[PDB]
Amino acid sequence: MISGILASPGIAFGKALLLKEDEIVIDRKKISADQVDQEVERFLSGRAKASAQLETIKTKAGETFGEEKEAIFEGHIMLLEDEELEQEIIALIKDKHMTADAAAHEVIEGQASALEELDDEYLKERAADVRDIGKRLLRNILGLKIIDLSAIQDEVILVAADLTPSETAQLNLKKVLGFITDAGGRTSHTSIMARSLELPAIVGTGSVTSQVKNDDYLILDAVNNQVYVNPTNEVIDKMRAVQEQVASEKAELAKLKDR
Repeated sequence: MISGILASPGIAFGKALLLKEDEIVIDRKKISADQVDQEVERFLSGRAKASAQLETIKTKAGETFGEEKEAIFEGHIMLLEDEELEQEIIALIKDKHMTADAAAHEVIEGQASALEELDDEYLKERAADVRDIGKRLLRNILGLKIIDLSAIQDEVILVAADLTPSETAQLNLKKVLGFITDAGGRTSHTSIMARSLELPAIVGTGSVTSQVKNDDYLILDAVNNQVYVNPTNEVIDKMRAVQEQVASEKAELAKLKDR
């Protein structure tokens, strides 16, 4: 009964790939002047990584969708390498004895919160794009593990509460079989992918992430706008024939030569 908004029609079979995230724990402990010097190297040299990460993703955005998307990630690096937000972070770590994780979170706490005080969905939706830049920066300071979605080797379905341009900029469109997310969809960056690529997808799933686990066997219908979870062979075998009869009845468009 999973009623979504249906992005594009089509039918695909594959295992559920649930993208879960480990909650990050920030340490609010005060360090000693003997560990402050290390925070700067962890942050200074750390930025060497975050700068290299987004940079590497920046080229994937231009080599995957094309140039016009590089300008968006190009400014996202300027904000991260901002010499101004740099002096403020440093000072805090040294003046408030804050950890690069805590101090870095403070600045990012006002950049996102301050944009929420604006009355414009454009600068606001930027708040979500800005927080995403801090999240990665945090996982880099703690060297936390990063989810490598651009390294899939088995064809499966993609399930997630929602995906940000970055994830979509590095996603692999050669091993993915479809995109399923519970995001309103009105103007969800996901839909724009499913629409320009005409591939089949759904976005208003709502709580499928609370009904499916990863590895779960699913079947996307994108015809009746419905997803089947753990279906009996009777329904699979029965659809496999009719279903493929559609792709073949579609290849009947290849037969659009009789006319």
